[PDB]
Amino acid sequence: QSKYIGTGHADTTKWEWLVNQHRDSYCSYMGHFDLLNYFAIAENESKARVRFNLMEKMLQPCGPP
Amino acid sequence: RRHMFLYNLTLQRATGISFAIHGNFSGTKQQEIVVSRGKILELLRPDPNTGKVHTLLTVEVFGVIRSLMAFRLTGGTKDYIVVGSDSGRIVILEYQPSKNMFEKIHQETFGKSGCRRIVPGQFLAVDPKGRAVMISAIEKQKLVYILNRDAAARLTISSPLEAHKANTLVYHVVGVDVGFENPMFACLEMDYEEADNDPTGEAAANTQQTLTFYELDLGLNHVVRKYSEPLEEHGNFLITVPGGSDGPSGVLICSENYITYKNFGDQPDIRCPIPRRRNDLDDPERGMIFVCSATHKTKSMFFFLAQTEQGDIFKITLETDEDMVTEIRLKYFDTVPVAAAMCVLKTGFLFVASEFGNHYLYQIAHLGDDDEEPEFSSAMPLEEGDTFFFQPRPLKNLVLVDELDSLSPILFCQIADLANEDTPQLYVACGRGPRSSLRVLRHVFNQVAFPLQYTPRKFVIHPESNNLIIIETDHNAYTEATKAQRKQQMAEEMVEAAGEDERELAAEMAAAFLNENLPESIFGAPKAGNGQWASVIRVMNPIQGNTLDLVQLEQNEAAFSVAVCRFSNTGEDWYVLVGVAKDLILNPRSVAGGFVYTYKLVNNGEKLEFLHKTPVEEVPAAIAPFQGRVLIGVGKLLRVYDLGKKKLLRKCENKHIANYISGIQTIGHRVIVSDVQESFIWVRYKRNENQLIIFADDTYPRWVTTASLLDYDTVAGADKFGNICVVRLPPNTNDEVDSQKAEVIMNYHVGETVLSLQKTTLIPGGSESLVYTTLSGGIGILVPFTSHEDHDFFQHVEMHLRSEHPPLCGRDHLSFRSYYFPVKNVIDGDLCEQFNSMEPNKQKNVSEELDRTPPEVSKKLEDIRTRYA
Amino acid sequence: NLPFLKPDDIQYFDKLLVDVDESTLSPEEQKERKIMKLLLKIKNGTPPMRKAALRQITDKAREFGAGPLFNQILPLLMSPTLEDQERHLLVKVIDRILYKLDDLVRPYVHKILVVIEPLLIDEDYYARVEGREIISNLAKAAGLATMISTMRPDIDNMDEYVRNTTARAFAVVASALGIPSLLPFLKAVCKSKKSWQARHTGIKIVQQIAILMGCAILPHLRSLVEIIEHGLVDEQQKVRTISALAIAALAEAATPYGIESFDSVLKPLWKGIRQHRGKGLAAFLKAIGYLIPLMDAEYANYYTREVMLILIREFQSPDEEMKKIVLKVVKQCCGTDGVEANYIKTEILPPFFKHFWQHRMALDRRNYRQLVDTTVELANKVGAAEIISRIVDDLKDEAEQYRKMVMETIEKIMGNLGAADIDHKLEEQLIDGILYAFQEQTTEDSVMLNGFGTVVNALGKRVKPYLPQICGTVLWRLNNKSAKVRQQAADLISRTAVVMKTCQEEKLMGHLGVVLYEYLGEEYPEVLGSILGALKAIVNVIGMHKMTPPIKDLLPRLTPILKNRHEKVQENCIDLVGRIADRGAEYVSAREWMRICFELLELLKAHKKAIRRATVNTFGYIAKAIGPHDVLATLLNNLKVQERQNRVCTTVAIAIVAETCSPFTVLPALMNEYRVPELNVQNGVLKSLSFLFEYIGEMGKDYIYAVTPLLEDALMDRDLVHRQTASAVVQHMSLGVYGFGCEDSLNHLLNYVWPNVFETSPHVIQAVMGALEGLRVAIGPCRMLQYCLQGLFHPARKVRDVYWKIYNSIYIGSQDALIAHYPRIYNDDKNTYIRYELDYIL
Amino acid sequence: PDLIFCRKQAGVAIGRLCEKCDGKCVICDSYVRPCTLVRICDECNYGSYQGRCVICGGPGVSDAYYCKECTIQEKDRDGCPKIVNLGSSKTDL
Ligand SMILES: *C[C@@]1(O)C[C@@H](/C=C/C(C)=C/C[C@H]2CC[C@@H](NC(=O)/C=C\[C@H](C)OC(=O)NC)CC2)OC(C)(C)C1
Ligand SMILES: [Zn+2]
Ligand SMILES: [Zn+2]
Ligand SMILES: [Zn+2]
Repeated sequence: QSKYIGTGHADTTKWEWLVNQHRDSYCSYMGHFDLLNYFAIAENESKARVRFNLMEKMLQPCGPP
Repeated sequence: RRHMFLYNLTLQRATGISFAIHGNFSGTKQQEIVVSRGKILELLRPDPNTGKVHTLLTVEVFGVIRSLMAFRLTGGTKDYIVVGSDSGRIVILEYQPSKNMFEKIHQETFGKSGCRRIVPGQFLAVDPKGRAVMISAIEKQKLVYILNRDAAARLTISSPLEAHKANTLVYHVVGVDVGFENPMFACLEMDYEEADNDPTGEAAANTQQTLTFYELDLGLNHVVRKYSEPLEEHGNFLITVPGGSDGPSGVLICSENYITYKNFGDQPDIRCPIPRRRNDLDDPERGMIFVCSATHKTKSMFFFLAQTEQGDIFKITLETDEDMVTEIRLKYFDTVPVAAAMCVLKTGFLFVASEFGNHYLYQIAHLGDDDEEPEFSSAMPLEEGDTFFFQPRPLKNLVLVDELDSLSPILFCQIADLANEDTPQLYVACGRGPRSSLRVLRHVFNQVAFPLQYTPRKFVIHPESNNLIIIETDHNAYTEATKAQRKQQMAEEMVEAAGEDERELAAEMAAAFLNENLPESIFGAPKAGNGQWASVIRVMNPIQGNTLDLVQLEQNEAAFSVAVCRFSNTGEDWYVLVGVAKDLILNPRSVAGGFVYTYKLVNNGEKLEFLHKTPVEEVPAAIAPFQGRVLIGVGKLLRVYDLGKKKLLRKCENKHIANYISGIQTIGHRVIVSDVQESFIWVRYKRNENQLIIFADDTYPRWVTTASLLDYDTVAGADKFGNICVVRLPPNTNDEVDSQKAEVIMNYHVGETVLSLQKTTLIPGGSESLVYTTLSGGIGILVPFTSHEDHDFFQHVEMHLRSEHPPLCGRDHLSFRSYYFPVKNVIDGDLCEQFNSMEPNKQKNVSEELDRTPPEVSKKLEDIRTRYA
Repeated sequence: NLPFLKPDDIQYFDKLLVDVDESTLSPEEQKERKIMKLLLKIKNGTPPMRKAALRQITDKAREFGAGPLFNQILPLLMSPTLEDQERHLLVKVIDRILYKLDDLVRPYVHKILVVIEPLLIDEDYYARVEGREIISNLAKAAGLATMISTMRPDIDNMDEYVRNTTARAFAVVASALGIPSLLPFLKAVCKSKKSWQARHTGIKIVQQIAILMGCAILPHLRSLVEIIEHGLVDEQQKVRTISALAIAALAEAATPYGIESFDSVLKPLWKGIRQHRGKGLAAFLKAIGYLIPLMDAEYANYYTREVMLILIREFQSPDEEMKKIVLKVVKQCCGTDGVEANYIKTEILPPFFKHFWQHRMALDRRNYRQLVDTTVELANKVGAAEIISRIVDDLKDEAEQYRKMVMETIEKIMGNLGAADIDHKLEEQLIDGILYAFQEQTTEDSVMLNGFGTVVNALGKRVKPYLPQICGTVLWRLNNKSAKVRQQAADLISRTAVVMKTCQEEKLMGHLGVVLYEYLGEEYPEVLGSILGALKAIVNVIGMHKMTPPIKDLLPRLTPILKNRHEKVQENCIDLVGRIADRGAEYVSAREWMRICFELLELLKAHKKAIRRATVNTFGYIAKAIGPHDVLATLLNNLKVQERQNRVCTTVAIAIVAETCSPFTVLPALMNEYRVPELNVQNGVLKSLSFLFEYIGEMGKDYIYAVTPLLEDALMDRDLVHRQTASAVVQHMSLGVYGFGCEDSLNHLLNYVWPNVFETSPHVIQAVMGALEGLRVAIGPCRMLQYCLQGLFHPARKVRDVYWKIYNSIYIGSQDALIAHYPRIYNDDKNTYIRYELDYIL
Repeated sequence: PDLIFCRKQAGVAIGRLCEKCDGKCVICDSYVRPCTLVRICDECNYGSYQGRCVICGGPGVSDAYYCKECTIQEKDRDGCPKIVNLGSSKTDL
């Protein structure tokens, strides 16, 4: 279970859990077409630009520890 | 009452496109196009004689298509279709023109289901000779299958080969035309291991994107990570350049403001800046990237078509000295709406699948070459600060031969009989930006389109005049006045700081610039700024396309709510309230305040007379009439307002709403508040004592989009994640007792995001139904069952088709409709009607198990559709 | 420590036995000792030892050098006592060290090859696979030029067999480095002016490249053909034969694409057909036979009409290999589009059936199979009757093998094409030949049985006039002394029952049934099973009312047969009892049914799966017949009194009763049995409930509320076995009612399952985790997340341990659905934690 | 004990089972509802182990199936289900 990214243990910090769920969310946005559509309609940007901004946010979606 | 058992049917299939590929799928010399509508795989055939697109096959795959590519074996005559899905499976399909179906040739399993982070499915890349395919996740895991044929010329797949690399994110993957060498796959990767272990944030900015090459050794049968070169600026996707005998192998990295060519070995990297638009009205700090690409190979030459954010399509050619490439050449081809995929067919036709709005098929008339238009190159010198420039112009190289109607994206819908016909009409506010539209749909459907100016958010109908009051709002956009002001300031800057004696030339050029108003419909709208907002209030006749009155708003005022109502203080004269946010930043969220415009609606439902403008703390997101007064949601506050001479006057408020009010609907003295995340909240208004007390909520979090009250205790709602729920209060719930929790009596995943639910009767003299609309352009209905016999029959039909006719892309149907919540009391009719698509033996067996005959089952399903209810 | 050493390992690892301080070691011998220890840990050792030793031998391979490693590896591989898996381990270590020593092995290439090449001709398929693997890795490391220089001398050696080994090695290196990497060398060697052995070996290389790489040579097919084409007109005869054979292998590999690549080969072959004789003619014909199915219809017609003269001439060839070649060539020609059926019927069929269909060909097994398959393929184009009528009269032959051959051919043809092409004369010929072939049998040919059944089932209702003549033979055969012959007749009845029923000859079938009834005492078990299957086939097509002997008489005779220990008898008897119980249950009293129950309950623990399958089905049938009450009560008593495996069978039988008769008939009595104070009775009830819900699945969507109080009590009964079994029950319930609206009752039971998550006993915590996962899939991951969040972060380290175990289970279960259920975590001073994108509102 | 699942990535090889374990599910040890066909990795079907029982490596007679419960919970999507004894060499037994 250690190999699957996102799993945790008793010493999992708040930051680790939340960056995990943020990257999960970004990948879920990339996967589900209508979620990305909603996002691109909200902030008036092309779908490719929204995907690029999400992939850019994958580095530190929450900030440094 | 009894639990409601529902039956789901799609009346209008989804019309948006996320992927499009072209090839010889029939095995003949004709070329077809396979498109992905989201949860639907479709096959289209453009007729080169009449220049019009026909649909040959449409299939519900009951999954999420995340990647789509076509390939062909060596010496083959027909192209296969590889589909990356939200199941842990890869599928390869062959189209059979005789049976008119997608035969599943191969289905191989590797991971778990869902749009997961480390499970392959998102990216698909095939070797140009068809010898292998690679399915990749966005993180870590990558898998390669080897494709071959056998004695009988049937496709064969191998076991997966592991190409994983921990802590590695993937931007894009594509195969490299290395001829018949060891197949190679190029990936745009980035390692975040350094950025996570540096609590100062330096490693974040220091980590850079890499171009990596994965080689598949066939003789050794394994994948190895050979070359990995860091890149200067971050690129969004890759293009395979033809290699082997007809072209030099390599890759084209598309980045922000640049396009680079790179190849392994002594090949020098050759970059070229992207030509910006001359007199670009956008923000100077805004970059420019490519949104999609296409490739067309001929025995003579080959070129690429790359479209920018502004919709400009450029033709790209590669000039090569022997083995190496000298320079990249780019010239302005044309301007079409922003597309998600482009296909350059043989026999001279281009197919443009727009990311939103209608789709287009053009005939290529002149490739170019015989043009005086400037061609740009990567060798032309240019200072570090400057770039190339070009001027947009009307279509020259393409001609519109067909236009395909697409309702995506639908942002609001009202089903009502505004015309004096008997059957109700569907009034759908959809489209995006300058390509938005209000469409009247009538009895699969017949559509009439009236163009709008910005993206519609919500519209209301005036009961007395039957006219429509629409609000259109878009982010980072300029208003009409601000657009004219920017044009004038640009023209003033143009004449000044120019050379004397040639300032005469600057003046005539700037006059021409001011005279030219380029159509935002085709050329896109000049949109810029982070917190800028363009909003417009419109009055429209539902019969004609005419606009009756129009109100532009401030450069930072964005409308989000609208309602028309009579007031008890002021007789029967109508009013129009419009909620507006000011200085709204989406990320991170920050708003200065909000306003509520009160208009009089003076003429016979034709003119808006500004009464006053009430300020308020946060954005007014919901406005609904309530017994001679209005209920307004501002932020997480729910207030009752009454009309005053100079303001809208607060009379009672509720503060304990969880997060933020996104919509409110009332029946009786009960108000149903939709929260952005914490689902529905039942609040009660006490006329005596004038207090708004929360008496019920829900036990699950729901990102509610829309809602519709079925009865006094029952509410139907929709998710951002494409779900529909029906939640009912306990029967003996007292509005006096606070701690009451609602029970969810229905759950169902549509697979597409719903933005309008309405309980109506589509055909007079029919039963009631729950009609939902789709952000991807679909229209569906949920029908209540009349008897338990029909319920058991259709439930057994669902079971037998789940077993004997599984979804096409490896998904499990019961798992799929249980995407976020397990299914509760819904039957999937879109699956049940696939009984007519099975083979004779399967149909006979299923009908015999149902103790019926196959025509009888088809008749029953068709009858449920004839009811439309 | 050191692994165990077999007798044979002593020779190779003796030095490891003596204990010597590794300070007083020569530098070379120091390395020899470590390589010995590493190889011994690899060859004999646990998978951890193997993995660690692989890492160590590959990481230090460059420091170790190639010489000593390959010296210790080759004798180990050449050991005659090497077991098959040890060879695979050695091949893997060879690959992983050859990847490291890229250029280091270039000196030793030759040596390695002379040890490895025999593996390429070993009889073991995996031995050849491993040899090819290591030669490929060698060629990848050593490089093209090193391998070419190493193997080039033996190309012209006089011994044909060393040339064959060299050509196979070259084909392997071609598959390892690619066809174009060796294309110039092959172009040079195929036209070598030095000797003819060099060009023969180059053409053999091309042939083996085809044989090895199959469809992968289609890209370079034109290149290979152009390099090899000149060999067809050479002065040497052996090189012409081998060039034709290589062309044949290339055509076999490129099927069905790439005819245009052989454009410069058609006329040389066409001329050589009329020129050459003997083995070279056979090679030319084989090449043409593998080349025709690649052509167009009209050109296939032309070329086949061109070659058919010599093809017909070579039918009467004395050479057996030539016969096999021309037979395969005929099969290939007549299986293509373009060769017309009337053309085959006119020109090919008379000589075919004159020279080929003789008793001699039936004696050789290879020719037997070849001719049978070829004639069936011919029938697939020229028509069934046009083939059958030419050999149907041979069914009355003195030689039994020839009758067997024609029977197999007719069987396969009529099974592929039916009997619509057969006229009355051929029908009577078929019947009169088949009856004589069946009556005249020395052994018990299964081919005769299969053919009889196939012909009868293909004729269908057309066999009515012959049915008395057939049943007379079947009756006379059931009296025959040979038991295998009796079971053959019984299996014929079993296969022909349906057609007999369609023929409206129900009195003949009644006579057959009443004749089989007296044979139910057959001591030989296989014959008993066959006659039971025959009785079942007769029952299943004729009514239960007109069945003779009547069912009331038949079933009690079946009752004691269930005690037989033969699995064929058990299966057929249980299946016949089930056919009786499904529809004929009214003719049998409930007491006999209870005795059948008692015998079936014992058979629920048979080792063969089919017996348990049949026992479950027929017990369900007899449970619908009997009614729930009596069998239910006696099963509950058996549950109390019995334990171990025989209790599990009563649990299965209770679940069967619950599935057949609604669980409302069984659940009250079981839950009442829970009321007894004794703990063992309670454990039995809990096991019954677990298997009952696991068995009935969706049927339990209405009985969760009913069993909820008992589960409430059992989940707090202190006895860990109770809570373990109750958690299993909740698990099976959740998995069974998934998606049927049982969220209320299951959510309620979750609150009683939850407190038991803090338990150290391994089995019961395993059961509780399984129940929690089932509840996750039935309720939804959102509720499980709601229950996990309160303790995901907690001062107690053990509470965190347990709750994170649960959360990992949930997260692995449904990572994508959780995106909608994570709580709002507000931004703090240093980091941005709120998912702003989801807060957008349109 | 010392027995663990292979858990490597499964390939095109179909899992196989001997007579004594004909209808059992490799994971949960249940006979109720065979659902999806078992797939083993490419190493566990090599050489002498081809077509061998997943639990014992003995001669197999029937295809191995995951049950319906395991399919619902996607336990068929985990690694190769062949059993390996970490305390036995390849030559032993
Ligand atoms: C791999 C294995 O676990 C196999 C076992 C053998 C177990 C046997 C022979 C058990 C008998 C036992 C099985 C369960 C019960 N009977 C039962 O469930 C019968 C039928 C069911 C409903 O249907 C099927 O079985 N369908 C296929 C009671 C009797 O041996 C070991 C060594 C433990 C290894
Ligand atoms: Zn299982
Ligand atoms: Zn394995
Ligand atoms: Zn076994």
